[PDB]
Amino acid sequence: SVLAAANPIYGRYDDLKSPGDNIDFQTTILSRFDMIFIVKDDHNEERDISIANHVINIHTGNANAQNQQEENGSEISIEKMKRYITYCRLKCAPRLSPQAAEKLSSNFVTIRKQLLINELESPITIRQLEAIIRITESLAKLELSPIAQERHVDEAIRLFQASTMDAASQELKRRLPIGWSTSYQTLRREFVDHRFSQLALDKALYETIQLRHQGQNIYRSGV
Amino acid sequence: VKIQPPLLRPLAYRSIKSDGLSALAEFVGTNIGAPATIKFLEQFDQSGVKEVIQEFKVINASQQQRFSYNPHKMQFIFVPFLPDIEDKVQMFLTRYYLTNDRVMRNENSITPIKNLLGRDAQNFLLLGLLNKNFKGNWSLEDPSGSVEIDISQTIPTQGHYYVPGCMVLVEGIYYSVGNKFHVTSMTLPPGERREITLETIGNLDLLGIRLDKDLKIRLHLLEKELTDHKFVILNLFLDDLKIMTALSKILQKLNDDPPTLLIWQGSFTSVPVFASMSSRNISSSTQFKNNFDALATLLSRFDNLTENTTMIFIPGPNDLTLPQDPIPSAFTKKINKVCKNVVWSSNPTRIAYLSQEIVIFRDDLSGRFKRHRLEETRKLVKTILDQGHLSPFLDSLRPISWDLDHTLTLCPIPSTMVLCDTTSAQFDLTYNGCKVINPGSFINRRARYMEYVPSSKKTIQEEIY
Amino acid sequence: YYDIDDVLADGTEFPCKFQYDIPGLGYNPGRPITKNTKLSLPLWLARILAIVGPVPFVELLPPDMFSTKVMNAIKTDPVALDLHSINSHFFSLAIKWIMLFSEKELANVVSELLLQRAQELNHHASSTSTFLLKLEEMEKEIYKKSHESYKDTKRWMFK
Amino acid sequence: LPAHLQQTFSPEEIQFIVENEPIKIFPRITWQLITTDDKALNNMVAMRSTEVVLWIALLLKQQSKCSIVAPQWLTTKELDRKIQYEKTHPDRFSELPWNWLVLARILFNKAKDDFHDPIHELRGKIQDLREIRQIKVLKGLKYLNESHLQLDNLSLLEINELRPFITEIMDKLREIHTASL
Amino acid sequence: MYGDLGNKLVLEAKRTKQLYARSNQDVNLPMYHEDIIRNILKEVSNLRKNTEYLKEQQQLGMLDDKVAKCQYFVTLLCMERNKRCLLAYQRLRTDILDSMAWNNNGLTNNLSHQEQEYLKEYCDLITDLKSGDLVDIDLSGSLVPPSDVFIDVRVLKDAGETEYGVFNLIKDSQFFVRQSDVERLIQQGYLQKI
Repeated sequence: SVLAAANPIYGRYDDLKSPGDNIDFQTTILSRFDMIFIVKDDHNEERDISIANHVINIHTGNANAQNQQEENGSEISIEKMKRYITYCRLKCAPRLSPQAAEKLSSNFVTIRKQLLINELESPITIRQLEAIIRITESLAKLELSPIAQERHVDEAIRLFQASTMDAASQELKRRLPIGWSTSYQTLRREFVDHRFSQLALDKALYETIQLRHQGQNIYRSGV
Repeated sequence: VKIQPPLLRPLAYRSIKSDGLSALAEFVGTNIGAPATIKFLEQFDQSGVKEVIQEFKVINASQQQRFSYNPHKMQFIFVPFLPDIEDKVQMFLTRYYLTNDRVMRNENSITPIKNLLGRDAQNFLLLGLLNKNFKGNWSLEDPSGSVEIDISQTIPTQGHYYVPGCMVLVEGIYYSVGNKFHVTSMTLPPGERREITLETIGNLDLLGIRLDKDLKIRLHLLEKELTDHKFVILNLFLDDLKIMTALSKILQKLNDDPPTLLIWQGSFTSVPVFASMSSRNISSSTQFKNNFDALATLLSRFDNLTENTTMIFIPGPNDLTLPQDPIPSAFTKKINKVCKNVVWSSNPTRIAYLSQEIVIFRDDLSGRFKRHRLEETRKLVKTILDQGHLSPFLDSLRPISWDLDHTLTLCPIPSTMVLCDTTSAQFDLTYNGCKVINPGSFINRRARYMEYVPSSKKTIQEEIY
Repeated sequence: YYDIDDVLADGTEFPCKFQYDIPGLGYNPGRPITKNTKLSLPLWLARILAIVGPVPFVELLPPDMFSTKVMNAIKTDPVALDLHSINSHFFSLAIKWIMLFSEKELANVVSELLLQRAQELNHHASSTSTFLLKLEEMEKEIYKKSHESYKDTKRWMFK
Repeated sequence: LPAHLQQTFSPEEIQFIVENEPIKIFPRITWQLITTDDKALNNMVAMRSTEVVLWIALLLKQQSKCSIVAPQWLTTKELDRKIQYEKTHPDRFSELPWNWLVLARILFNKAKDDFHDPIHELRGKIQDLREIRQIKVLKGLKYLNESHLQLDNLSLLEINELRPFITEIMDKLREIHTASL
Repeated sequence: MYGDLGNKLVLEAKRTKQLYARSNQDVNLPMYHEDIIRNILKEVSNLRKNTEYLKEQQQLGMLDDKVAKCQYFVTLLCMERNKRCLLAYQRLRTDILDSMAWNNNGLTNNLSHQEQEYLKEYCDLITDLKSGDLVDIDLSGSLVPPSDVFIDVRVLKDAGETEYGVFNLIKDSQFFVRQSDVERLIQQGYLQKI
């Protein structure tokens, strides 16, 4: 089982151009992997202060290092975790549950549709389903139980969807192709200069993808 | 409870007859300490020792319990200012799962929405909430996905009342090519009777007494015998002489016949709150306080009442959105001082009857149903009884408090629901057992009111004009 | 019966072909299956299936588990033989089969095998490696009992 | 429903059984228990031999009111002749007091002070003879078949712990054999 | 594939034994799967409905053929099999509760109501027998033979507190006392060392 730790070219700018542009050879190696995670870097002053003093406490004054009462209350040792994995691997014989299988069958459809939406108007394989399905038994190996459950398996959908959505991700049209600045302020002006109502605006307005993108940006832009 | 009487006896010994000591040991036996039993026993002629050793409601909406449904165990748990978000989320989830178990009791199958959209061909009678997201975008929702629904050339049944914010059943095909689910016929999910329902609740408590012990025939017998408990039901204002005149003739009929249970309706004032001009030196508060004082004066004019009659207040739509805490004590101080058998129930409320489920709820359902249909009296009753809920509407229409939706849930089917409508005529009909009534207006019906007999379930109208 | 081993013992499927035509296959949409179709069948049903006639309803073909290769293989070196993969219910199963068929020879064979197994199982009992895993159910249960007996005995010696 | 064993007696239960054993003592004194079986006797003269049941002697020893005499049969030279007899008797399990195991365990707890140098002496002997007896049980145990089982001489304790094994096996043998007919 | 639900349930019972083996006895039965029981009921109901159907049709179109009786004889056994599985299952299921009724009385919620009904009647019945003796028994506890006579016990979260004299139970205070009162307090778990 292989564990990767890469660096795209030019650091954090690789996500500012098209979201691909990372492996120069091809994407078939990543299709032969299981989980792909993208680490970002966003400023949050409270998070920044917390990550600061958390790390100062790690270096000095052993504040995070309290752990002994935590040992008294949680995770008494690492070697304990190792002995537990040795016991866990050969004993349980995990397998999924039949009532949970129809859920995954209906879900792989939605992910492949998600790729259809981002692809045809503008890499998933069945090995991706193979990756989703094994995490279920891993947490099951923690529970040590021989069957699988509905609620015990669906947690994995959140963890895998988090790893691949980052992988995938008349007026307007003939007025502003770029679409910027032509929204509700300007649109209200243009229409004003006789059926438009602000409430009606937000209702009737809500497959021009320009309105979606404008919503993401132009909304708090004001116009 | 577990005890050892041989250990108990020398403690009890510190002469005393065996019969008295044994009797008190047996009787005190249910009470136990850790133990504290010594403290209670030391507290204790034969008559004095024998006496010394010895030592029907209304459900409060704000003080009721809370039970949560579990789809995995199919049972309820011991659940117990403002509520939480998790509660808002689990709100709609609980309704669908209760309806889910109701569907399993009625045994052409069950399948969620994602499974059909996961397929692409066909043929199912899907279950879900008729919501709407965009123009022509009539969505349906279960806990696994959404799907656009169409009623293009549909001939549904002559249902009770197809309304949005209602869990219904529609048959058709998916046809993912346009991704538009089609409807053959819209039908409503059937509701089963209260008999088999209460048979299958289990053996716990859903009303307040923990198990189920409704096996006392004396309850049914006493109701069949005690005709002493009569109900009186009266919209009712306070600032008109006509109201005073009506109360004069009413109290004239009540001073003679002593009633038992008064039901004072809502809407105690013709005007609402939110005063902003102090020209006439008054406000809605002072005016309402004086109206209560006038009502207290009319109530105190005849002291035959309250001697053996219990009273009930009901807050209306113009007091200081459902549910609603009652009218504050600050406006009922004088009436509470004069009388002693008063109560201030929430709207709605339930009367805790030893063997029956009587519920009282005042609102205008019919005044909203004509303006919200897709495309009579029994239709209304059929809707409320089949849906098993008081408010089948979205929260973006009727803002529901997150904590007490359980109170509003019609689990189970009640015995008699007092629905005081202000826009439909008065009636009383039966449908699968739950006797649904309607008193109608009270003033514009040329001064009419109702009086109900619980034993023989008789319904008589009483008019002064 | 109420013993878990009984329903467990009758659960194993046995390939015995019926002598007659059988409409209504319980296992496909023929509907009737021609005679002498070999199909594995549970011991409970198939046990008395041919008992009713006076010609029996089932041929009761010899068990593959009881093959001469198996039987002599077990006659060779019992300590090493693994019963757990082949059945794993063996003594409790074979007694039922042998009651149906009523042969005296192999009973006299298996008994000695059981005796040596007992010898050996009691030898590991005093307090491994891989053998302790291949034992049949009944011997396992007895092993647990024997283990607690001795553990508790020596523990009984002191505290 | 205790469920344990249920066929075997618990070790502590057999200890409860051996409680019934009478034994000689030397009381410090120079009564009339109405309970069940003692019925005896008048106040005994100090340092004089009198037979009494085991558990009451345990009591008196706990209060140190009696001087327990050591059992005459338990003498190292006698165990030596026993072990001698054992090396020459592959089959016979000859003499055992039959309750001696639990006795020695109890006598060494308290009564140890009265004996003359039992320490590091007979303790080894009883253990040695014990294990050689166990294996001689095993050698005769390989012969086991219906219908006879040679029970000859053994202390009840070991018989009790070995009980589940042989008892549950022989039934299978008899069943398959007779059943085959 | 057919009597399969029986295999799953009987198997769960088998595992529950081993789950209860040492164990320590903390045994809290996971649940009563009535859904699987419903499946059994649906299969038997379908089977005997067709069985009665053919039994009626036997006078018209089957004409009481000898082969037709076989299927009745088959399903009857299958029925017994189903029955047998549930019987044994419940018998052990009941047994374990019975044991739990004995040991700690003394001196859940997830499980099916029928069990609690039986349970409450069982415990009431055993109290009736406790009333009968009047021996005294005290037959549900006092499993270990006593010796000798006094013991040193330490308090287990009990303060507290009374029989014959009030001893003033105090948290984390070990005593030296006779077995008697200890026997009662141990039933509530209030005492720890023995």
